[PDB]
Amino acid sequence: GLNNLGNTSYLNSILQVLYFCPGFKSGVKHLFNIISRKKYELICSLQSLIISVEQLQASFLLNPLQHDAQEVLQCILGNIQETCQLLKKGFELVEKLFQGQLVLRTRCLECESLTERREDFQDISVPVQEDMKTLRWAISQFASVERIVGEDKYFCENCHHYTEAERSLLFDKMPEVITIHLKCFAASGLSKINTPLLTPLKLSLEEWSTKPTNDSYGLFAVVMHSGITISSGHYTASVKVTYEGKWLLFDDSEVKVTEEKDFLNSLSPSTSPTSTPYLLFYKKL
Amino acid sequence: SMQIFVKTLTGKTITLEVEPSDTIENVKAKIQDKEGIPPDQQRLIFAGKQLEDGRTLSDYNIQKESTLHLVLRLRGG
Amino acid sequence: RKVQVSYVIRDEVEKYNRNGVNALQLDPALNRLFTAGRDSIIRIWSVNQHKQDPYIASMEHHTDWVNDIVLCCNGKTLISASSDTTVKVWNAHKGFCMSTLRTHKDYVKALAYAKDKELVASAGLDRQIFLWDVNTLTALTASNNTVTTSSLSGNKDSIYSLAMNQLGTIIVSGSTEKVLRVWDPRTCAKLMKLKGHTDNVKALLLNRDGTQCLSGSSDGTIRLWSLGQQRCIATYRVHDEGVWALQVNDAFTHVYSGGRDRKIYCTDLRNPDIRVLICEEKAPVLKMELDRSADPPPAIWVATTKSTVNKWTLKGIHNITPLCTQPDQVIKGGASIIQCHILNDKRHILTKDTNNNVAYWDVLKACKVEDLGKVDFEDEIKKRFKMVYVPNWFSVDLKTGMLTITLDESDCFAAWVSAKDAGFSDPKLNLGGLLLQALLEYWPRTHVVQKGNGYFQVPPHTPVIFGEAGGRTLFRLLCRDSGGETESMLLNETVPQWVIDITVDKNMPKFNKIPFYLQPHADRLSASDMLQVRKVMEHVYEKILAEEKIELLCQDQVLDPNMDLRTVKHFIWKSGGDLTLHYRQK
Amino acid sequence: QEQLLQSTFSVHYLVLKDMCSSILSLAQSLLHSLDQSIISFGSLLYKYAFKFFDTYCQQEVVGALVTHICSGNEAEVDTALDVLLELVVLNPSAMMMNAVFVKGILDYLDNISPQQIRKLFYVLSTLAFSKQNEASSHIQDDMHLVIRKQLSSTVFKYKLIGIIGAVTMAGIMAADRLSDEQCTQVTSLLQLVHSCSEQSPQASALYYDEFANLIQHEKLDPKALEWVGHTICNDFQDAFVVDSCVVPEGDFPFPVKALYGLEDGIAINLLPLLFSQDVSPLCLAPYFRLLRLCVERQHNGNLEEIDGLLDCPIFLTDLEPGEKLESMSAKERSFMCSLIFLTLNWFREIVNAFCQETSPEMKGKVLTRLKHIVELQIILEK
Ligand SMILES: Cc1cnc(-c2ccccc2C(C)C)nc1NCc1ccc(-n2ccnn2)cc1
Ligand SMILES: [Zn+2]
Repeated sequence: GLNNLGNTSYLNSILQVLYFCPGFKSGVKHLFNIISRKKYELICSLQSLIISVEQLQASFLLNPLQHDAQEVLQCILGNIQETCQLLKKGFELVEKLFQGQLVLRTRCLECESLTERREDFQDISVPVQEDMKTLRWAISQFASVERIVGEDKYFCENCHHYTEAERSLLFDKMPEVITIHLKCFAASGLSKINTPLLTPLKLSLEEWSTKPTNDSYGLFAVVMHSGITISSGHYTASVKVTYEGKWLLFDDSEVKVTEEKDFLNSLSPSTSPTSTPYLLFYKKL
Repeated sequence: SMQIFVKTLTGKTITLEVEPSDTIENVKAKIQDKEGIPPDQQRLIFAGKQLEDGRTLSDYNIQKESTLHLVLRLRGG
Repeated sequence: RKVQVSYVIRDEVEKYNRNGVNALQLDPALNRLFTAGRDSIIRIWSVNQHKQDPYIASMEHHTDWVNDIVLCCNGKTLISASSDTTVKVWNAHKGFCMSTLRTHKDYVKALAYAKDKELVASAGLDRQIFLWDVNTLTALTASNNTVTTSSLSGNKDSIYSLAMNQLGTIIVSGSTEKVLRVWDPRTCAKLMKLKGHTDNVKALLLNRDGTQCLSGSSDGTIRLWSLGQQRCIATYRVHDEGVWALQVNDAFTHVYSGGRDRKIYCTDLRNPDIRVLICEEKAPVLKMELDRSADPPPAIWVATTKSTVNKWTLKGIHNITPLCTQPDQVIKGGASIIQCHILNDKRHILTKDTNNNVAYWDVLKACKVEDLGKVDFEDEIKKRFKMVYVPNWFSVDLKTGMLTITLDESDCFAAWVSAKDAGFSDPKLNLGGLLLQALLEYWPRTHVVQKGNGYFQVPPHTPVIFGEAGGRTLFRLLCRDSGGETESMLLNETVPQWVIDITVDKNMPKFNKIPFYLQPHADRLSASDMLQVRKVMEHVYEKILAEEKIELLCQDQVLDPNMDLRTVKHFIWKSGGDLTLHYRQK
Repeated sequence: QEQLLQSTFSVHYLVLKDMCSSILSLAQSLLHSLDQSIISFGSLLYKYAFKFFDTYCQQEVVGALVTHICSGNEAEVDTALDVLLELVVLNPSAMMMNAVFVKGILDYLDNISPQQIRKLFYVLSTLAFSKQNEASSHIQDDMHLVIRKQLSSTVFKYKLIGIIGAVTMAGIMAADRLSDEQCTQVTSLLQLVHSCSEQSPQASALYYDEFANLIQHEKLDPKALEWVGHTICNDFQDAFVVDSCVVPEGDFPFPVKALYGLEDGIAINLLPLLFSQDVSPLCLAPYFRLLRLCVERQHNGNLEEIDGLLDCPIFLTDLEPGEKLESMSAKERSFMCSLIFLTLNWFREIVNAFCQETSPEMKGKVLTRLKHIVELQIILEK
């Protein structure tokens, strides 16, 4: 009777991850109560689904088109944010959980003058192949110093000229949840890169931080995509319970529990997994 | 009028010359000229928000040295 | 690529630099100084103190920043490198360009010279280093214009500095690799890869025998290298900020350095403890030139980002408080246009320069209208505000510190303006078409005889430049030189079709239309952009004297009858849909 | 002729390689003709271009074939599918790199006949399971995902396509040349189709037909045949076969009796199921064909397990018209006509099952069943 779950596996994977995000359902019920006595449907529908899963999870413990997954998560978090800002006119669930701040630094190679931009971010989009690699290499391709030359020269306002420049990104403010959007797709013509990175269970972002910080991050949810093309496929999610310490493999209508070591080996690019990781979620320790 | 940055699929940064009045379809046409990716396949993320078709760069407060992020859709279901 | 037409609004003679100076060359025989300016002009100066006007000549053939110049062949030949991706050979005694080398694909930044072999190397941002023989280049003719190119290879990033020794047996390259690569120019073979710098290198030196190398980098350190041992034998941390210029004496024992920190030092190489602060400049130091007439050098010439070139005496270095406070000799410089605003008529520009003077310019006539002085630039923009909209038809770049106006096929003819709105006494006029005919007025191919567009004339000395969009300069000439024999053949080859249609074929560009549907205030129509409201008023009058009985409104605002729909759509409409006008009885 | 064409490509593929697009344009045009001789030559011009040219001209060959299948002409589609199957067999390695373009045909199944859908799933499945390298594992699981969502699609047309493809793939996975993990994968897929086709009777009938035709015309693994026999024999017995000791009960407006028996016994529960439709009885014949083929393969042509279904009675009413044909209502006559067809179809499939026996008393039972078919068919005319 639950063969229709697979038709919305993009939304199911996002909801499965959001369910186990520390404090997400704690914050949603707080907003639901506020909207309850105010008398918006997205918060109410979210609470009903969270209650429904709680009934299902308790029973499990006691009596044993096609859409992008990241895009759906973007719409859900964006709509939650707008409702929170409307409640202003607590209410910072999206800002505290998923929203951080980047400092983008440009250095002209002629005058050596520094210019900076401040931009918010909810996820970190990193490449998976250059054009065996690890996640640190991907963030280095994202945040380390890159030189823009040739057809991509920087226009310096100090020199009033097109000059070569160095661009570097730094993490100023860190959210509780770090989302890694993996560009497991390339262009010539669009194709899917089936070779994943070496995903680590521990992530330290001090290498690209404005200040030296001892805050480490631990992986707790992976959203994978199965298919040989980017136009269609299937989404699965593997979350971590914090049964605690085991990974839940949500596959349409079935749930599988595995050890942390077993799941890590399944993520190895050497074995050539069929499920290509697409979103990595890290929580602050 | 102003120059913005786009981080492409490989993480390499390119530059675009845009007006504050350009629509999102104009930026995507410029990105296709430099990257060869069809505009209907392009997703542009600025400051954690996806740029919606029909709006302009001034709607999103996109200024000089602002960085967009280019991704595609990994459809599933 | 698509060919663009650009021109510079300037005076016939630009005596002083209008931007910074990138390179310096000193001629000891004639006592002449060469300055490679950021305004794309090389100038010759007399370093004699008797002359109250040191200006001699201007060497104007480049179209972008001139990055390096070397004086070779006993001061008879000058080799120049520039941001327009060209290397050019000059007659330094007369001051005209003889030939242009187009082997580079990006900005050319560095030039190396070997006096004994008369060998010159050119390196740039395309990671290419090319070797040239000056005598072969100087002996080039129109018939014999072929040269065999010998290029060094192995550099994985853009070169910012280059060096050769006197004997022409060692060449060193500095780049953003943070390492130094050494070749043998005779055999074009790699020798070594010096490492230790942690940033880009912009200054390189070598001794006569070519076994010791001096390098300065953006990390703020000067490193002395030994080519025999392939190692850094000494490191000097003298400047607070990056090091951009280096100079050494004939004994190769004292190094003169300057950079972004604006301070110039004389450091003893055998022991770095003896450090003398020569001066503190008013701008970051780009290049320095030593006066090698006597030992020790009496003075040093300094080029900065400012348009002024100063000489500082070195009397008493070997005999913190700076050694000098005021420069001995000063070469005056002009002002650079740093800010630009195009007025609503798309014909006049207000500019602000480095002296805070505000000037009023006429793009169509390619001349300055009036000087305003130290007036507030933003207030002057509001003071000259007009209630009119003209489509954009030109682009402005201030890379050389001067007004360069660029005309591209996409929007060159997008601005149609009635003669009454302009200052010409109403026939309907295209500003882009009129300007192109004035720029190519002297071209015989445009004569059918009448000369030009018949309304205005750009100054005859206006430099007209043809180039590819984001590419190379196809052809450069003055406005008055189009009638020459050699220029006419070059114009036939380079002038693109979209300019031929208007200047030669005398065709008329398109007439753009806006569709607007009238609705009675409580039927789609398309017309010319310069159609006045009065014409729409009278059209309704026949549908139902016309001005007095009918009033038109848009977005709940009354419309000026003398105003046109182009202005209406841009200013009052404030919407993404088709223009809507409402007709109501007065 | 083919040998002349084969010799041309074999010894002069150096010169021909520089103009593969010219050859392919000629080949594509030749396939649009109406003569089999010209059509066969154009197919060979595709096959030889794929074999003797480089990687780029090979992708053009596959891309040209994909356009032929998505064209609309019946003859063009079947011929291009024949070339695709040939290219997979000769060069599976080169076709594994072109699987993305071959998979793209699944988006245009609306203009493809069910016969060509089965062939398209055959070339896709035989390509995915041709090798066991890591490249094949990606398409193997990708084909599984496409079918798992056609089976679960809301459209009935796509659900039937999923049944065809899943049975087609299961035949190639279970094809005898198989480890336990391979045997449980084909078992898992079959359970998925059986579960997804339970709701609709016509969709269920298609599953029984497709899976029976697979067993009859293909040789599967011995272990795979073991599981299918046990589940089909048990389910069919629990679905239709009932004990004759228990008399029928219900509100039937006609007397219910055991009819057409031969010579403590089992009987076919048919009339109550059809009246309850006012396992579906409409799938009684295709399901029994599946059961019979399963028992034959397990026991190597032996049918001692299902010997009781030949002589078992059938729960039927007094189907002889007792001068009440005019008085019969419109609903009753429609139910009466459907009653005859299902009983006739059941009798016809029994004759199919036991027509290969040798026992003299067995043959007389088959003859009696054949006589019943003739008698029932005459009664159907009334
Ligand atoms: C079959 C299934 C598929 N999706 C989800 C699900 C989960 C989170 C959020 C949203 C969803 C759905 C509604 C999209 N839940 C499922 N089943 C319930 C369940 C829950 C928890 C466990 N579990 C084991 C150990 N700790 N908790 C085991 C079973
Ligand atoms: Zn700069």
